[PDB]
Amino acid sequence: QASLYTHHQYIAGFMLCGAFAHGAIFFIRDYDPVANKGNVLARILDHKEAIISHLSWVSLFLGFHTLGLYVHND
Amino acid sequence: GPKRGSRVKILRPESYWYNRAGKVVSCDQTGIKYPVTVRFEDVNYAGVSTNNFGLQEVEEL
Amino acid sequence: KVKVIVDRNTTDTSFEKWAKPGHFSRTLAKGPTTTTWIWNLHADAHDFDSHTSDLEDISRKVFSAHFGQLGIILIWLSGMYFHGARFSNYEAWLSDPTHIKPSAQVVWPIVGQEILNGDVGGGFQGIQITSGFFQLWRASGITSELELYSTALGGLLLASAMFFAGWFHYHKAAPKLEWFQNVESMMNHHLAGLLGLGSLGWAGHQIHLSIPINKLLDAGVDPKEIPLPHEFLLNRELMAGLYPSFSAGLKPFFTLNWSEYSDFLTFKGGLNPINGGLWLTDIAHHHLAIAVLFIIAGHMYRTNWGIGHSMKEILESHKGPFTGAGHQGLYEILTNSWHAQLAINLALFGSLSIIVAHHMYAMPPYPYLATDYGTQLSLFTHHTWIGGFCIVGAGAHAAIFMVRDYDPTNNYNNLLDRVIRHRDAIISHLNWVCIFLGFHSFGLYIHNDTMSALGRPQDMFSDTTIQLQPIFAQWIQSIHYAAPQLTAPTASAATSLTWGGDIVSVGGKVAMMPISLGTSDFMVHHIHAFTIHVTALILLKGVLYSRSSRLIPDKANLGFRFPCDGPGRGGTCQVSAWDHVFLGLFWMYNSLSIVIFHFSWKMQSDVWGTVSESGVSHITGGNFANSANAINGWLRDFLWAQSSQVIQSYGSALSAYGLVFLGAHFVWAFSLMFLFSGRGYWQELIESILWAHNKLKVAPAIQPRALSITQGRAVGVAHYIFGGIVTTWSFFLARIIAVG
Amino acid sequence: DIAGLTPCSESKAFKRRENKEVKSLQKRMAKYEEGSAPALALQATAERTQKRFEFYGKSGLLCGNDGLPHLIADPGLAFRYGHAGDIMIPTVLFIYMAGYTGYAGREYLLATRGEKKPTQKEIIIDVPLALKCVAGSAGWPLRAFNDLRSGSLLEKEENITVS
Amino acid sequence: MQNLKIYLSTAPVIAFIWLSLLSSLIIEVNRFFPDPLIFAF
Amino acid sequence: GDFLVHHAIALGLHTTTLILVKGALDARGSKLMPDKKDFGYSFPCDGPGRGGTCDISAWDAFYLSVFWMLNTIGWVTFYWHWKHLGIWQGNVNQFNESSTYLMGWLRDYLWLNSSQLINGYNPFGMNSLSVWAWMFLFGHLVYATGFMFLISWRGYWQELIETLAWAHERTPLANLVRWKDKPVALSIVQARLVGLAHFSVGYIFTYAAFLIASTSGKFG
Amino acid sequence: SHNVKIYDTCIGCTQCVRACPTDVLEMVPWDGCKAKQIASAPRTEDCVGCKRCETACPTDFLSVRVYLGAETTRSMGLAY
Ligand code: CLA
Ligand code: CLA
Ligand code: CLA
Ligand code: CLA
Ligand SMILES: CC1=CCCC(C)(C)[C@H]1/C=C/C(C)=C/C=C/C(C)=C/C=C/C=C(C)/C=C/C=C(C)/C=C/C1=C(C)CCCC1(C)C
Ligand code: SF4
Ligand code: SF4
Ligand code: SF4
Repeated sequence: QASLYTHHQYIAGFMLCGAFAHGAIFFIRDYDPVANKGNVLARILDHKEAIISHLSWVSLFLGFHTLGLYVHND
Repeated sequence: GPKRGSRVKILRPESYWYNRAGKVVSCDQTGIKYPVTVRFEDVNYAGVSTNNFGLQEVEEL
Repeated sequence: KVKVIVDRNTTDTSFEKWAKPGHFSRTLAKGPTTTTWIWNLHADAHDFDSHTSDLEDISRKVFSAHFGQLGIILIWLSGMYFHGARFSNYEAWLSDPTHIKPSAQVVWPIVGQEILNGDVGGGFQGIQITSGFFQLWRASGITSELELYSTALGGLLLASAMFFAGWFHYHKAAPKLEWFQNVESMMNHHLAGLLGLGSLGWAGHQIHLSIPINKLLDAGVDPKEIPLPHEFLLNRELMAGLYPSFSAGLKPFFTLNWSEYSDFLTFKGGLNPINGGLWLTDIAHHHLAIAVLFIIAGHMYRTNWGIGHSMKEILESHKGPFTGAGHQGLYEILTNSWHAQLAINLALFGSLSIIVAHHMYAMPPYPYLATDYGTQLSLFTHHTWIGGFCIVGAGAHAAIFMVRDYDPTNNYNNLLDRVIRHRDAIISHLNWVCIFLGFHSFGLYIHNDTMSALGRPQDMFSDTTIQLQPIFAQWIQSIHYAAPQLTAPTASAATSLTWGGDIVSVGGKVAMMPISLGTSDFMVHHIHAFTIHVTALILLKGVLYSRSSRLIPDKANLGFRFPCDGPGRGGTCQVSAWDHVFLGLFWMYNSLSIVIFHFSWKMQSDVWGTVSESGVSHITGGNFANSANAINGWLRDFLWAQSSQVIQSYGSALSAYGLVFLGAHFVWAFSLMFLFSGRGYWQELIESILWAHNKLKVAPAIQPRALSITQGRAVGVAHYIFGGIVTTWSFFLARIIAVG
Repeated sequence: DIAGLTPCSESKAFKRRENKEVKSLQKRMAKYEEGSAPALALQATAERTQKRFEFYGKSGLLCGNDGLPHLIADPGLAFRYGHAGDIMIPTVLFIYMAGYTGYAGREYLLATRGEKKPTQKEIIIDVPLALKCVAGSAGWPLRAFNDLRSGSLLEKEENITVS
Repeated sequence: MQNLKIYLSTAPVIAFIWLSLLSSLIIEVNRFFPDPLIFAF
Repeated sequence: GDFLVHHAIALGLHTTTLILVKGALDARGSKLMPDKKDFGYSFPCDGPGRGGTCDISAWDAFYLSVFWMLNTIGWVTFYWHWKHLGIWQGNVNQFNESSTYLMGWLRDYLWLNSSQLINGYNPFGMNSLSVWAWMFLFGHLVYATGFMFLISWRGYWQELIETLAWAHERTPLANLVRWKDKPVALSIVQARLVGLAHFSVGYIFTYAAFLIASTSGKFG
Repeated sequence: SHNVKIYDTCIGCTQCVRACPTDVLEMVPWDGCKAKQIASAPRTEDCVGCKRCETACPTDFLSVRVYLGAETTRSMGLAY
């Protein structure tokens, strides 16, 4: 079981990190802002920071507090 | 057209001052592509405090 | 010619310029535009070549600031004696040293941290001490607590004299250039004045204090009956009882028969098998013998009177056929530039520390350093690292001289010149020597690793298997144990016991026994050699290619410290001469770290542990030459095995090592963030967060900018080394403080 | 009780956990005759430690099998079943602790904003102007709502974006 | 005294002084009110 | 212990997305360099101008995700393993007691498991885990090799090859034997890619050996 | 060979042309400029890629942008 459960977690990790890479290669090349004007893809690029900034809050919240508790418990 | 010293907002898409207020230091009476010259209290990444713009971009407030 | 020649009221002592940060360099005085101005301030604060030009302004700032460091060191020494005064158990240690463990620091009770106070001895609770003050203070004949307060105050008093000297010699009376240009005076004085007199002065302390006192102690008296120090030099008949030759007075010194003093001035060698230290009679005969020799050596430079050498003649009169003009340029380099004279100093004065780490180890010159193993270990690891950094200092500042202070017009067809010219040969050969040792030094473990795991022990280089033995090193130890016969006719015995001598015990502990050099000892030194070469490759390459390399012809004009030139040419990333010091610190770190793991677990294997009478069972039971041949046994027998002391401690006295142990992992792993990442990703991300603060109108007026390239590289090395050294600090102490 | 837990006062391993510490502590202080402060310092900690046990048992924390007191997040659980002091009360304390310094940082940047050069005003604080803000920041919840509804909290749409 | 104040108003000074006022306070709150897990008192 | 870990897991999922969600949205452009649409996809940098752009691209953004991918998966596969170990070994108290503080992870899960693995190559003899005893070392040495590529950047090595291509060129008996393709320090992006390969190949083989040979040594 | 191309935004400061270690950029006279001067890149051959140009542009967003192409004997700057 161990040799399996780890296999499908790692092999699931790489695949998502590739899902986003080709997500970038999309935006870097074959995305067209003209035909997409006002679409749902263009609305996201319209607010980049909100998505970027809030992931930066959640990742810090879990950052300080999760580590902050392990250190306190230590 | 636009006059010196009067405040401005800049709509130029690629810029560090895009949608940021600035004060015209000089406006040329000429046919220059980019006549107007603004000045910003803020600093660019390059350390640049001033730049030239086109009339179609600068808008005075 | 040699005069005092000082200015007056040069600067103005006031706070005017404290309120104006960055006042020194013309670029910083303009106040922060961005957040980097906060960082660019600190890196430029002590760089005095950016501040100013002339050597009058630079040197004054340099000289006046040495008083600062000395004013800090003395507040430090004062503090260490004070905590010996009030908070130490010293008296209790002083009476029963073979048992009580040394302690000074005491922890306030709050926040449940008073558990850090360990039960130690003398009815006391506090932190262990690995520093070794107690085993110095015994050798200085300091008994009561009053001597310590007198040093604490006297040390803290003279510290205040230094800062005044610092103030006085920059603001008020500042020497001129010509004064700092006198080397031959300066060298007559330092060599005779500091080291010559400073040895006599100390040779006069030992004779009238330590020698008498440390005889009354190991004779079995205790500090309660010991006469006060001023009793010794103010009473002859008291002193003459200890050593009868004081009844002879100063006549034997003047009547020119010194064999008279053979009682209190000896030549012995070997360890005193009571305290374990070196016999303290000859240490006085040591400093005395040196002091006489330094004062001699301080007279070889002429100053006013036309007796003694000059420098410029000594150098410029050496010209070989191979070397062209020899040394004609070196004099006006070393008197006209600090970084040149700093690289030379940090070179030796760095590696001198590492040399000390062997001697204080191999022949401990203190009473009872043996019975405390944590102190001998903590002082072998300490001085190596401190000697390790100060070597990389030589690598960094020699590169600073090239880039900045170096001009061709002075040295043409010089020894410096002719080196820059063939540099491609030097670096190339050194680069081959490393690859050579790379496979031979290291690779032989991989053979030993593999041949093990394939179940063929007949192969792995070992003692039973293929013999690789340090012939020469073994052969050296032969001479020195045969030395006190003919090559050393007047002696008690050999210098130290690591040679072919016999074991020595105190308190049921092994002071020092001999050390045997086997195959596993052979294989390691070549790994020491492998690292020491590779880390020379990196620093030398930094010096020779600092000016300009074959691929970047202008490199000097880009400064000492710069990021890449281009992304072009396949990228120039990290080509500068600040960046070869970046790289040298990971090889320094690596080089020295294994120097220790060689030491620590050789010394536990083949020396330390309790004297068992029969068997002399060591700490690890004497597994090294068998235990570690391959990298196999370095995980198991060393890191894994040895680290079961630090991990099991929580709720114990040494538990603070268990926290730091992990805490040094976190800071190390944290470093990788700054080394692996790159700026432009971090500057893009900050662009987003500003949108958040803007949206809330909280935007600061000092614009956040991500760390500069070389900034992120420095803070990357800062932690990688920091977090990595603090582990071994916590790993050693928790180990031995429990075991030793 | 709750979540298969028990109040620490009626726990058992918790009572081991309290009375195993004093034993290991007192057997240690038998090495110091009472004329030594270490006999006093260890004594004072054993009496200090027992105080907290009678405190944790009294206050009603929930110790699981291990005997170590746990907490409970949900308001509907903490509140109704009586112990909210674990988070639910101090989660209010913190916000007023954190927002206070949070909102006191926003006014200072406002007050120091309009000037000749706000930059030097960020390095070197004028503590009086910072004190007037530290004072003014109190009751920020009511002063945040008002900058919220008046429309003065946000900077609206003159922010800068990229593409 | 003019310029001594302006220096004492620099960023790192207050950063030291004012944290050492919290640090001290938060230390002594634990001196009189030890071991505060939950707000129960 | 179950509680505190699921936040680390939750942490790892955000900072992995945070990187990747950034690289996608800034692939088009950001305030620093708003040409990246037309400058290519994977490119080393815009040069040390206007603040010294580095990793400015969207490949370098992805590049940084892997390092977090290998944590948030490492935390999982750890947290899965040592909750189960206790359950396979018949005791729930090794985890939920020592799972809270970070030392048990090191002191209990790592310390006990390592005892069986390191005895494979033992100079006393080969265990049946000597297969994994070796590889567990092969796992580190690759991981450790991976730092040489990630840390040391190119310009240092390009000046070193210069000295060698000079020596081989002017040395005797090797004059006669020369290269067709002039050797050069490999490209900026090429190294990071090579670097992250070693990092992963080493990151996997250690935990692949530790996991298998812990449960093969004990058998739960 | 690298690509280097120049834009309307030039002030003609010459500060690029002073930078190129291979002397690619060369100032061509022009009209619409304030100083009536515009850079230009006759040699895309010898652009090494230093991007010392792009650092020197006083313009807000650059008047020159070097687009790295393939890399030849020259554009690798080989002494070998
Ligand atoms: C079915 C899935 C799938 C498919 C069809 C593609 C297809 C593509 N990807 Mg992609 N990718 C995927 C999954 C996939 N990817 C995943 C899961 C990730 C995350 C890891 C990525 C990350 C990724 C990046 C970052 C990039 C691509 C690129 C590309 C394009 C060119 C690939 C190339 O040049 O490879 C050629 C072949 C190689 C490069 C082989 C290199 C070997 C690699 C480094 C592995 C070496 C480690 C090795 C296994 C160790 C052996 C161990 C042993 C010794 C013990 C192509 C369209 C590239 C692109 O389009 O750029 C414009 C690009 O930059 N992809
Ligand atoms: C016998 C004469 C003598 C002695 C003992 C010293 C001693 C010293 N010099 Mg020195 N010097 C001398 C003559 C002398 N100098 C002359 C004639 C010149 C002119 C060329 C210099 C120029 C000079 C420079 C340029 C520098 C020194 C430095 C030093 C210090 C060495 C650094 C160190 O680790 O100190 C170890 C420190 C101790 C062991 C503590 C003892 C210190 C006490 C105060 C003794 C100092 C006596 C000294 C001669 C001053 C006495 C006169 C004064 C009180 C009026 C040391 C205090 C370096 C230094 O530290 O700068 C400050 C340095 O950079 N000297
Ligand atoms: C464990 C990680 C690791 C390893 C193995 C190396 C290895 C090396 N580094 Mg290093 N380096 C590292 C981490 C590492 N580095 C890190 C983290 C940094 C960051 C600061 C650096 C920074 C650095 C610098 C700055 C320099 C080096 C240099 C060197 C080389 C020294 C010459 C040598 O020993 O070659 C001998 C090879 C070995 C010891 C590897 C052992 C492998 C065995 C013996 C051979 C295998 C046999 C066979 C081929 C198997 C393959 C067959 C298969 C294909 C079927 C060597 C290639 C120096 C250099 O190149 O100049 C000499 C140099 O200047 N490195
Ligand atoms: C006092 C001013 C102030 C204010 C009002 C804010 C407000 C905000 N910051 Mg923030 N920040 C500040 C200072 C401030 N920050 C400083 C000084 C730094 C670092 C140099 C940061 C670094 C930072 C990052 C990296 C992030 C934020 C984020 C946020 C937002 C979410 C709040 C949060 O979780 O932050 C948590 C806060 C931190 C992690 C660090 C704050 C440390 C303290 C508060 C700074 C010291 C304040 C200062 C000394 C006050 C002086 C008062 C005196 C002059 C009167 C919010 C808009 C996050 C965001 O955008 O999400 C929406 C985010 O990702 N900030
Ligand atoms: C960045 C990028 C480039 C350009 C285009 C592109 C679309 C590729 C874009 C996006 C890339 C990627 C990979 C985006 C998203 C990835 C991820 C993490 C997708 C995962 C989504 C998870 C989802 C829905 C889960 C939904 C809810 C679930 C299961 C649970 C349902 C249920 C509950 C909770 C209780 C049980 C019963 C029931 C009702 C079924
Ligand atoms: S990216 Fe960082 S490293 Fe690569 S070139 Fe530009 S600056 Fe040098
Ligand atoms: S390119 Fe930039 S620098 Fe060269 S001239 Fe036009 S503006 Fe001046
Ligand atoms: S990059 Fe190409 S163009 Fe820009 S300076 Fe270097 S060589 Fe001249």
